[PDB]
Parts: sequence; structure tokens; C-alpha cells
Amino acid sequence: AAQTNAPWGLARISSTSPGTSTYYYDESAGQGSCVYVIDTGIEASHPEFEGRAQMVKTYYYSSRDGNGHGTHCAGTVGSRTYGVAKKTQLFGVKVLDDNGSGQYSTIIAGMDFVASDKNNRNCPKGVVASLSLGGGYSSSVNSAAARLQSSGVMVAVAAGNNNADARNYSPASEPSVCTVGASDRYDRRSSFSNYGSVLDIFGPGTDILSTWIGGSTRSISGTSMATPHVAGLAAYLMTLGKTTAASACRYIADTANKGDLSNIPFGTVNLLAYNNYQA
Ligand SMILES: [Ca+2]
Ligand SMILES: [Ca+2]
Repeated sequence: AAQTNAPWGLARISSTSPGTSTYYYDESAGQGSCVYVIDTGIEASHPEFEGRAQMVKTYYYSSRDGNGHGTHCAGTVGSRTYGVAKKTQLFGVKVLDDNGSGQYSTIIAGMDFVASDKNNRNCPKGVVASLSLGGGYSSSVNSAAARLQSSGVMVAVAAGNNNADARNYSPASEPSVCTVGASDRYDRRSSFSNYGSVLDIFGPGTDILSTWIGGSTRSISGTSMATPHVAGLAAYLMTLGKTTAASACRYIADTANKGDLSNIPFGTVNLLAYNNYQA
């Protein structure tokens, strides 16, 4: 399948070079996989989700995404126009408030919720969790992310936007999950992206167009935008049978575009998520 005039990040995921505009991908499109977006919620009614999104848990007064961030991230995972895995099932877990903030106890509870809830959902091709969030180092947050991964979920987490070593941020610093840095359309490390030995992969994160609340769209930037490209890629590859929740991060690193990015500090991977789609 081919999507012409796609958002640059989707085109980048399916190319060995920057500057292309078509997103090439297998038509299976993540069908049969499930991605939990642990964030501010998901506006499931957005036409771009096509009935494939639903809220399954909220830690706040409402399940509504009153911010937009979670809807944007969910759109990069799996919306029709803006998503990597255009036929996946999306599940929203609202651990962040409508200002985009959340206590670590709540974020932890949301991870534990997913580890359990997935046993009640039909996800034959596997389960992914996308965590476009984090703050300072916390062993408890890292342990929660490690538990979620160990339970059989492909966990993708943002590296953080501090232009610093991700070792000091959580859940970014948990080694066992897939820690995602951000790049721009010219294959530079995004200005704000964290780096360091704990990063597993980079994905598109600067100027990413996706869904927003009120049935709208907008472009924003962050390691929060890179993360769902990797989560969606994992779901897509799991549907194709190429990898599993336990092995997807490693598989994505194995098959990434290597050495393409600039301003990568020595000791940080120079690996950019790539679907290796061959029509
Ligand atoms: Ca290249
Ligand atoms: Ca890792």
C-alpha cells in the first residue's frame, strides 16, 4: 500500500533516505494488534480513528482527552491519515490530566492496569503500550515499565525533551523497554531530544502532524511524537509476524536505518526506525 503526500515521519519510516513524501506499507496495517496509549486520553470519536479507538480507563473525573496530547500520539500510532499502523486497535488509558501532567503513582497504576487488562481483550497479533511521558528518575516508575514489558507488552517510551542523557529520566531510563529519541525531517537529532546509552532507537519527532481534540489536526514536536511512531511500527511488524512483544525493540534496532542521523553524541545509537517494506 502507498499513502501519497503523507506526513514526513510516515514517509521517513518507509524510506532509506530523508526527503520522500510517500508512506509505503503492507496493507495488513497492524490489523489484529492492540496499542494502549497511556496519556491524556484519546478522543475516540475523531473520524480519523474509524471506530478503532476506545477509552478503557481513566484516573480522572472524565475519560475525555481535554488536552489533545494523547489524541495526537494515538493518531501517530493508528489514525487513518496520520498513523503508522492504520488498522490497529487503540485503547486509551488516561493517566495524565488535561494540562498534560500526572503523578507517578497514577502513571504506575496505568501501566499495571494495561498488564492486566490485556488479558480481557482480543489482540491476536500482540499488544503494545506507548508512553509519551516521563519526568525525573524514579526506580518505581522504571519497575512499572519493566513489569509491563515482562507481562508480554511491547513497551515504547519517550526519551524525554531535555537535551540531556536519558539515564536521568523515567521511564526512559528503564533498560528493558524501548526508549525512543526524536529526529527531524533533515535527519538531525531533534534539538530537544534526550540521548545516551539507554536509547534504543530514534523516530520522527519534530513537526509531526496528527489528530487533535475537537476533531482537528495539528503539528507538534517532542519525543512524545517519536514514541508512537515506534509503537505503531512494532504493532505493524507484530501483525506481519516478523517479531513479538518481547523482541520487537531489538528487531526494530536490527532493521533500522543506521548512521543516518546528525548530532548524535558518541555512545548514543545512530538508528532510525524503518519498516523495510518491500512491495
Ligand atoms: Ca540512509
Ligand atoms: Ca531498552
